[PDB]
Amino acid sequence: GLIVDTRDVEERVHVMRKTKLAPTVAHGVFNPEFGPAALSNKDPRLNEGVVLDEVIFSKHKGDTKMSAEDKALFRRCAADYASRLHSVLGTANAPLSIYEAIKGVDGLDAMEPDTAPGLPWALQGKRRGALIDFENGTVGPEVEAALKLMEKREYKFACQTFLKDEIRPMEKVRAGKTRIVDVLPVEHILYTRMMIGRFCAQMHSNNGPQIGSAVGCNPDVDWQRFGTHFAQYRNVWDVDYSAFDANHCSDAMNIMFEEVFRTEFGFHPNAEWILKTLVNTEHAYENKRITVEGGMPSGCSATSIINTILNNIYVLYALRRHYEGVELDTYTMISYGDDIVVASDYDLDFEALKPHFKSLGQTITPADKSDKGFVLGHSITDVTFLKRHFHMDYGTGFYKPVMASKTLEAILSFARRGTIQEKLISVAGLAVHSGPDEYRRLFEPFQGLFEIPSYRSLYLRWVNAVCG
Amino acid sequence: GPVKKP
Repeated sequence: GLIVDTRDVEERVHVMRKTKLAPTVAHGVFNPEFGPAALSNKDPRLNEGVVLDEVIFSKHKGDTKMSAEDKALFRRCAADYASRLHSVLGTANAPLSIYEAIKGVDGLDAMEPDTAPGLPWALQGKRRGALIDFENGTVGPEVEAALKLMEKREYKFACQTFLKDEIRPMEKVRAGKTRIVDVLPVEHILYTRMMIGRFCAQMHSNNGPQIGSAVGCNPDVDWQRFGTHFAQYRNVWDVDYSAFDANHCSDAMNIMFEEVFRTEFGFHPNAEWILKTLVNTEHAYENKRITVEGGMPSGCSATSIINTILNNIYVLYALRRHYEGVELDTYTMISYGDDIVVASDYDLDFEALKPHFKSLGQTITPADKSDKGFVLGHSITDVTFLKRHFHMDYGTGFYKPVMASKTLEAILSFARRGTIQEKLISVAGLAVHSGPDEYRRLFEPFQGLFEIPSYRSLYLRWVNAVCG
Repeated sequence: GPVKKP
């Protein structure tokens, strides 16, 4: 987005200044070009002069203003995609009750009881369980008062900026390219789930190419479904965006909310409103208060779904900004936030599409970082999606999600204290698809030290999962 | 053939 104002205040919001990823026994074996992101300005690994405070907000390079004709085109694309979405999902989009928004419904996980509560609560030393009854699905007076302000369209909030404690390529770490999480107030998440939670549940339950969304998928089971679909198209592309969430422009976010979340599709009128509160935001980082126009905060309850919807509309808009006769059947795609696979039997020129995405504020490049840029003839076995390749398994004849061994090494090389055993079981479920030899190599630093699931047990499990 | 240019 466009930073329109920066100011200092006495109230100090203590941002992330720690590192909860300890190196494991595996670090010394694999020596990964990956490490924890820098969480303190006094981190020796960063380059001299690197000031994360500057770097971490450099993503806010502006808010692209769109022309009348381009906005009218975007509106048509948003309405055409919305028509497709709602035809699949239905229009039972009435608000969830407070209980259902807290506890979840089929296709929507319950709210987290002990994650960050956001502002102003973070100042007051209050936890989420002190504001909401996650067992009974009720709210206290504080939240109830805010919900009434939201009903009245009178609610205002600040985003709380957290630095993301995660493993990153050591190059990004050296450059201070630490990611931020914008933690919204828990009552804003709550009301958003009230306004659009049934829609989100339906999105999850209907994930697939038809709606262009993989949010809610299970890669172990669904890679077969997605792979067989994309295998039958002549051209497949995997596209990278630069700072996709920060570069969603005000015009595009407002129009998308207006066309997707209409009352004529069953939504309460405040569905559009609460989503629109995401466009112009205020972010709290220590004594800094930074006001931004445009861009999506990461901590909306529906950030992934909203990013996915925008991705779908961006592709239709860009193709239509360059070709005549483009329709939702001219191509197929599936997206997860900024992640995207597009396919088509037409020789679409993604190189030529670069300026049309730029008119939206977005910069697309091939995911292969090729020097020629986009090309034709790539297949589903060439692309990466959710960090996973699409590989045929020969015992079953089914597609399986295969992660890069370098990435698995990095994941296994760090862990927070007292979770190594738990993490190994988790990562084992990702690594089984790399085959027995690599699976063995990946886990050999932990032999005699922790329980390692047998390759056989996880393969037999996966087989029943993908067919049974 | 493929789609059209405007």
